[PDB]
Amino acid sequence: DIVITQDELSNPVTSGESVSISCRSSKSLLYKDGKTYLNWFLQRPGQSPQLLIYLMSTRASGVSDRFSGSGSGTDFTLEISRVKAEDVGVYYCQQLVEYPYTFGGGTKLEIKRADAAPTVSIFPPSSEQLTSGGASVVCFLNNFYPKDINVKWKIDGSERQNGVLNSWTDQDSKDSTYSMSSTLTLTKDEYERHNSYTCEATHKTSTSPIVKSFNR
Amino acid sequence: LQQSGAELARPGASVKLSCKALTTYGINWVKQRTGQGLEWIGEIYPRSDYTYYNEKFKAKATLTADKSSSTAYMELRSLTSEDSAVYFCARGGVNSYTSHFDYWAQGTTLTVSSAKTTPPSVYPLAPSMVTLGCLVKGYFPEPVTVTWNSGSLSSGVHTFPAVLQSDLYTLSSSVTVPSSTWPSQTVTCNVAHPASSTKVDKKIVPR
Repeated sequence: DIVITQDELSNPVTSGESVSISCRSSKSLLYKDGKTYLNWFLQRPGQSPQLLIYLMSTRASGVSDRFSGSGSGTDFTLEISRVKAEDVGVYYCQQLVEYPYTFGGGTKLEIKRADAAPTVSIFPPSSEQLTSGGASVVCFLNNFYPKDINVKWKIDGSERQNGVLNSWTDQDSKDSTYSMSSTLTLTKDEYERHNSYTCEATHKTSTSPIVKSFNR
Repeated sequence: LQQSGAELARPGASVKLSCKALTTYGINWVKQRTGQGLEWIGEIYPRSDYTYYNEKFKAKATLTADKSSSTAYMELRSLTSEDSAVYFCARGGVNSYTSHFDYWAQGTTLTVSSAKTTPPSVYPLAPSMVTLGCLVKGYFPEPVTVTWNSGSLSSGVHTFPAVLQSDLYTLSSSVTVPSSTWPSQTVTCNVAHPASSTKVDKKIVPR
């Protein structure tokens, strides 16, 4: 099987600069018809891959003329002119010269933008959830940049790590920000034994942690 | 290309996925595990009844096509936890004469598990801009689809990847609207869970 190897980018990349994504093969992708059987795709979160380039250098219908393919034999580049916020996602190369067809491992692209403080919102357990013996305290940390962020929970002033689950988005293709959910899940029994619930975000945009709280 | 809906299957069972579009072009099937890359399963060119398999999938996958309904099928047999993935179909080209892998369907989420289907519990998250949300807890399997006001509220939405805790998934979705517009202009989350044939709408009202 032909092995395909991609290199990572020096992330984050700078808007308006050219970006080169590297793809290398363990065997020549040149076929006897004089064409080189290499494709390039972009995959966005929750979506299928989109074809950018086929046969090493042909741009697909509907793709920005900022995207071009180059290379020869075992060494290939996807060239992005004037990189834009909408170019964030994961770029794949693929060989089709020999069975089985094989893909590279993907190259994620992230873009630098202006620093942006998170919008922090805390929500106590709903009346509805408390009836089933569960108590989830939800905190959103939305539209921040850079992605570096630390979230802490406090119950009556003491830090709580057990029962915390975090989830976050990839960089937004429109505003170039990140967002995160932090959920502290307690039993109703433990929730009703404490009063103060705090979610605290440490981000470079504020000297002090950004804190939202409520009292049961 | 359009694919069939999400599937739950037992270990050892078979499933048959569909891909609706085949006179000139072929159909490729591709596997992707959550947070991992792409693996080619096989191709069929229904015009010439030609199929070719990745040797890795030879004993796992059978590709067929109904030319009349321009539908391609992939049957996966002897299912295991390692077959849990998103499966895509994409168009297959002809040498230098066409594009290749140029139209991909949305994918089908296949989960292989002994665990029972469980619909989501949807809980409202209420307090110049206001943030609301919905907590989607205790469902199995993936996926869920979350919209706000049946898709008419799409700016200012964040829907987070699910996490798996004690064999059940949980995710949350937030929406941010101008403060003067809530509760005067209603905000409702809609949570569709294909595997349980269930959709739940929760209107967000002040606590």
